[PDB]
Amino acid sequence: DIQMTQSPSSLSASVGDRVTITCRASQSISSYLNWYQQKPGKAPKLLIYAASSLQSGVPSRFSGSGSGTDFTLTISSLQPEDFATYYCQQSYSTPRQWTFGQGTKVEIKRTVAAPSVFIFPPSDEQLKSGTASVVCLLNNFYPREAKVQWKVDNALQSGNSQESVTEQDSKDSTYSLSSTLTLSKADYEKHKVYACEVTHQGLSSPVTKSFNRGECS
Amino acid sequence: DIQLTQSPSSLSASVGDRVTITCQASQDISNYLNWYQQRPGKAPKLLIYDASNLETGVPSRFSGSGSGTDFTFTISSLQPEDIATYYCQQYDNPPLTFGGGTKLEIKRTVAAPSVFIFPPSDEQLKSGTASVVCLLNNFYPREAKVQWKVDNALQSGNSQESVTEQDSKDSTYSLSSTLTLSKADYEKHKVYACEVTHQGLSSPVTKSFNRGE
Amino acid sequence: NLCPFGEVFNATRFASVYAWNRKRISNCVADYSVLYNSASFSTFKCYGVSPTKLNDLCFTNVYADSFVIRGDEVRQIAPGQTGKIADYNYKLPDDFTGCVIAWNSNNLDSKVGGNYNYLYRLFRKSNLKPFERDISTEIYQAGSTPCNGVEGFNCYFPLQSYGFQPTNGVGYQPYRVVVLSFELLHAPATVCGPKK
Amino acid sequence: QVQLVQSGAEVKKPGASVKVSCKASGYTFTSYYMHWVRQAPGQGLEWMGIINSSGGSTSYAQKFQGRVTMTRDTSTSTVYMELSSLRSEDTAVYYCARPPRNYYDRSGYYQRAEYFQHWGQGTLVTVSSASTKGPSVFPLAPSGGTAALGCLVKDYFPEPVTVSWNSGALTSGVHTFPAVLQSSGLYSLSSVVTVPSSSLGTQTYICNVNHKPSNTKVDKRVEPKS
Amino acid sequence: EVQLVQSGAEVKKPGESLKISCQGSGYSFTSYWIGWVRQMPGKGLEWMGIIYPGESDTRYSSSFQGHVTISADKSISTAYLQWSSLKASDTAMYYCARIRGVYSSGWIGGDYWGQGTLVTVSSASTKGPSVFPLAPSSGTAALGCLVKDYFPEPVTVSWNSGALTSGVHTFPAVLQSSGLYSLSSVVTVPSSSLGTQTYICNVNHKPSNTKVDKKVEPK
Ligand SMILES: *[C@@H]1O[C@H](CO[C@@H]2O[C@@H](C)[C@@H](O)[C@@H](O)[C@@H]2O)[C@@H](O[C@@H]2O[C@H](CO)[C@@H](O[C@@H]3O[C@H](CO)[C@@H](O)[C@H](O)[C@@H]3O)[C@H](O)[C@H]2NC(C)=O)[C@H](O)[C@H]1NC(C)=O
Repeated sequence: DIQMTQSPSSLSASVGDRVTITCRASQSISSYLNWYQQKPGKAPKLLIYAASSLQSGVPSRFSGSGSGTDFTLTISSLQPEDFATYYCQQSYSTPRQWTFGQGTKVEIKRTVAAPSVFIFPPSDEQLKSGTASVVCLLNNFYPREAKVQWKVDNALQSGNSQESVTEQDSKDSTYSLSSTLTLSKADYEKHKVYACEVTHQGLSSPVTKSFNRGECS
Repeated sequence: DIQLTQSPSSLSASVGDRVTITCQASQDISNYLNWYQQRPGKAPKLLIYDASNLETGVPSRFSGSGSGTDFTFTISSLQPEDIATYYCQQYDNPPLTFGGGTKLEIKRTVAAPSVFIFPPSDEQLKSGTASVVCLLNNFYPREAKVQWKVDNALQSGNSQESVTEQDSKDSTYSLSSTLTLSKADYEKHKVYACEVTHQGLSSPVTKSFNRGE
Repeated sequence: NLCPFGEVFNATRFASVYAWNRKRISNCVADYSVLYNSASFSTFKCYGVSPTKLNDLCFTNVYADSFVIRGDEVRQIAPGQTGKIADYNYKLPDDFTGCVIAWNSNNLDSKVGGNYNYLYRLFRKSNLKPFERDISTEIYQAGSTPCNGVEGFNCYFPLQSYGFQPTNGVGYQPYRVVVLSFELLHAPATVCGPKK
Repeated sequence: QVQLVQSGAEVKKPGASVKVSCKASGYTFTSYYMHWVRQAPGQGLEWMGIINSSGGSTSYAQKFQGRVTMTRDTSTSTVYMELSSLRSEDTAVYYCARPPRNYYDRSGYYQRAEYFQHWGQGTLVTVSSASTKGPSVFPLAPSGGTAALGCLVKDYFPEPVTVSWNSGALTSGVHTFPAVLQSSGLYSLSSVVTVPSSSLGTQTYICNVNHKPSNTKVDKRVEPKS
Repeated sequence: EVQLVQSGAEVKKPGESLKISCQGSGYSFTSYWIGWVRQMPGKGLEWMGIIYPGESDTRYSSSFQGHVTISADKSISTAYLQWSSLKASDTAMYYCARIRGVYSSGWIGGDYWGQGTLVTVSSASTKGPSVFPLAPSSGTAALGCLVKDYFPEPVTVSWNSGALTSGVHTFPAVLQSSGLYSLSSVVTVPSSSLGTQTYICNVNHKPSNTKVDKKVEPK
């Protein structure tokens, strides 16, 4: 019944920048406003309560301000480990009505870094099972956008691979990515050359890693 | 000084009715306005203070409102015990002043009087004066007529009446009429009678005694 | 070292008024400006002292009594008052020197369906003396027949629950109350304002 | 348990002075102000002034300035009001009245709380040239129904008399009438009570009459005439 | 140090009951409100309700009242969240959180949080993963383990029983068109180390009580 809304929806900022995030309540909540930080795969962490009081152990670069319907979280001197989603939450009402904002995603901007590329054949153990997974790894790159193409005997693959991307690294702000090509064992044994071709802002031209089935790779 | 104009001067309402009384201040007095209830022969009793706050123990049918110059006191459902004169009082600035009062009366059903007559006592007769008393008990409405007769002659000029205020339980009145005669005149006549007329009686009621019987 | 008023005013749990809490405040510097500069209070009444002069005054000890009552009972927390709260739960003396401070706590202490954890004493054989506390739960003998520890006709459990629901009218909503007593004895002062 | 008990009615001549007392009990006397309010017969309420029970300082309504003095005695918890140069307009019931304590608000401003939570019973002062006269008390004798009996309290001055029945044990059915002023200039009243006629041969009925101006206390047994 | 420790991931069929728990340590359990927050996959946060242990006072968020029961057992400092009849709509991460307290006329947020309990409601059968080597080829070399075909989430992966953390990337799991999850965990290491250093990935899928170690050797 008290709606909490946050702005912006996401932002990217360099190490040492100042991050400014705002939160609005649909009616006055006085000072009863909390800010949380949630890092990928972790529980929320309380940063600020009572709109401007710092929770114990939280670094002094985090500060909050505002009152009534409008509040601001400021992160001075942004650090690489500060990437997270930040949430506001009003605690003015009864617990029955406590509400959160929808979160603001903070990403760290850094210089372009090209991926290192690795290709992995299916293991003999998996081949026993009737399926072959071929894995291509792009390691420690920035920015997140990357194009990975699978070629099998120089024919482009479509619809038989899936990607996963890590969250931004805590110290150097890079990403890693895996692409996994799934083939039947019969189709895998039908072809010779397996290649993944990577294009990325940090590379002058695409990088291709490949192996030949049945050869030392 | 601050003048408080209280209205109405009196009103009559039925048990269970809503009663509304007002107080207007001659200047802005914020909410510094109290309401008292004064029952007959008692000190005033505080019911509402600072315009709208009930004093301890006051029934929730009482309330007050207003701020500035126009104040209201309400009884949501009038009860027999609420018969009284009500007063407002300001304390925004001295001298503290009071409104002129509002007398609250209860309309109820007709009740005929019960009539009793009392001869003079032997102790009084020793004194040369004889008082004969006629009591009209627990009647409504207030209007009643008492006529004294001595040996059937109608009396005038030798009697006085007193009427109670409305009773706080049954909302009725009572009345006493006292006939005063010299002992000599009292002893010269035999039959003493008080004849009562009232809205609840279809015929006059007479109570009488014979001296010395 | 500052007197710990926050531990009283910002306590998570307040006492039921019949079991009102007292905290003794001693040997500390009291900054009362955290109170009298606050807009958070609905009642703030000081007897025998002006709160804006407190930061320049010294007392032997300060006591902070606290509890919850309904809004229409805050008026009973004053010298000379009567009612179930003043008579049977918490009684100030006529010569009280101190402040009575209260604030609406509807969003802390009421809930849909009712919060019944706050109690008050409804019956007692005699009125409390000033600053007396009665936490007994003996059955109240309201008549001639002894109760022998069992409830029934004219034999009542003496405590009743408030039922705080947030849609209550404000007179029936919960108020947190703090009473500050400023004690002056023929003894050294231990609680002084910052200006003293 | 707050009680304010005032002195008895008095008659005083025009030009004389009167002093009324208000004895306080059941609370710390010096913690509270006391006020005086008067009421002329059949009229409204009039504030006279205020006294500090601890230090004795006063403030009077302008119309009484120079005629009224209020004083207090702390060792007897008593407040007094003296009114001098009496005139007929001063005939009135005088009340003492106690408000709660004043206080300071959060901003440091003194706030008065002048609503009268406790009242004395009142003291009727009659300004008159006439003499004090005590009443005589005569029985009004009763003659499974309802019976009426009473007491006639005749020829007294000034008002008031009080009448109780069986020392206050009997209150139901009692009517004590307003006094009437007779041609003589003396007052008279009756008090009556209705009781079960079946009680007349068993319960005793006694009216207790007090006229404090004349120090008259009378207990009159009221029996069926025989 | 204040710590809240929650019970392990759960998988349940629709209509089954479920009770998860959260144990507080390092503070007076009866002195703080504690409660439960839901976070649905890829969504934000929602309070479900709170309880004050040992004082008979549970407060539910308006959309959760009647659908869950929150309780506590102060003698073991443990708070609970319970469903009588789960729906696939209840699949979420659940966090317990200590409420710091109150001030003036309102509340403070949660100052300490549990690590979260993943609850999966599904009719699908539980299945433990297969683990396959991602062998280093031939400066820097890369090797890893493919953890394929399990349900439900989660699996955890360590290297050399926790001793190797630098250079490790364990990817978020992917849902295959099969309905089964897969993930990979990779590590970059100096090429000169491949003859001599030992690399073992340790895989745990508690929902199936599956523990697998895989020694990853040059191909
Ligand atoms: C009860 O708690 C509130 C909230 O304070 C915060 O939460 C507590 C649980 C503790 O963790 C505190 O450390 C934390 O601050 C206290 O309210 C705060 O009071 C201070 C002092 O009056 C306020 O500071 C003032 O602000 C004005 C305007 O900026 C300045 O002019 C003053 O010089 C002073 O800095 C502060 O704004 C206020 N905070 C809020 C959110 O209201 C409160 O004092 C405390 N009660 C008691 C009796 O201690």
